[PDB]
Amino acid sequence: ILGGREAEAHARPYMASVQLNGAHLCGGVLVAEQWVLSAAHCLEGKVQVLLGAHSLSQPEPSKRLYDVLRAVPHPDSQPDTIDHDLLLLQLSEKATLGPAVRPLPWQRVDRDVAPGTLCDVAGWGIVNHAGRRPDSLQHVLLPVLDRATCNERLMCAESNRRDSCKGDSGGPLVCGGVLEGVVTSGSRVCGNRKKPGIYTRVASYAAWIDSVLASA
Ligand SMILES: NC(=O)n1cc(NC(=O)N2C[C@@H](N)C[C@H]2C(=O)Nc2cccc(OC(F)(F)F)c2)c2ccccc21
Repeated sequence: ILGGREAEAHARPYMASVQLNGAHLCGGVLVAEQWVLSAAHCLEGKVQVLLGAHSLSQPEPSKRLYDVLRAVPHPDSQPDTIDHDLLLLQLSEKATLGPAVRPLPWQRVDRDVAPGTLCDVAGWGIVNHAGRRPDSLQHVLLPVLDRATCNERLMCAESNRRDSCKGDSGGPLVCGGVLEGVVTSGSRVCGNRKKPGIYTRVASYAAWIDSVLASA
């Protein structure tokens, strides 16, 4: 997260760090007791998911690390596109739930967010162009763009200096308390106004998300 601030500790209890070789790789959103929604290029080795965290390195009682029983890339995802860029990760067991660890509801109605609406994106992504990695969860509020400016399964938000960036991929874009977007995982210039943030619209994939939650 560029131009954001440190989030309040555990105030976003759905936030997951998707980790490889014990290091934060991507963001995730807890969408059910046993499932974390991230993006597809995060999977691309041994995948783990950290729930209940604010600090990636410090002790916190609500911190739990989980292995992954199954990883489910969207089937139309390809390694060179940002199309269909979602990944469902099934935790080794049900998340121990509580005030720090709790699923966020997700948009099932396929209707765009109103342009100009400020939405919240959070991550342990880089916080400047030198690649500084934050120990603690960051976030920022961002204005959703009209589709004509962004130029149907994608949405854009303002990238004027405030932005999602590397290591925020797979994280949440949340509007009026509901998950609307997942940070795409493709390389892009960050914090340039003429090059908006891109996010996958979960409402577009409502049938696939239910199907995967339903084969459990
Ligand atoms: N949505 C975005 O703007 N973006 C989404 C991107 N994709 C990723 O971040 N990916 C895809 C895959 N390799 C996985 C991920 C990744 O690179 N994670 C990563 C790599 C090194 C360190 C790291 O931790 C920290 F962020 F630096 F804290 C995270 C990305 C990369 C560069 C610039 C922008 C980017």
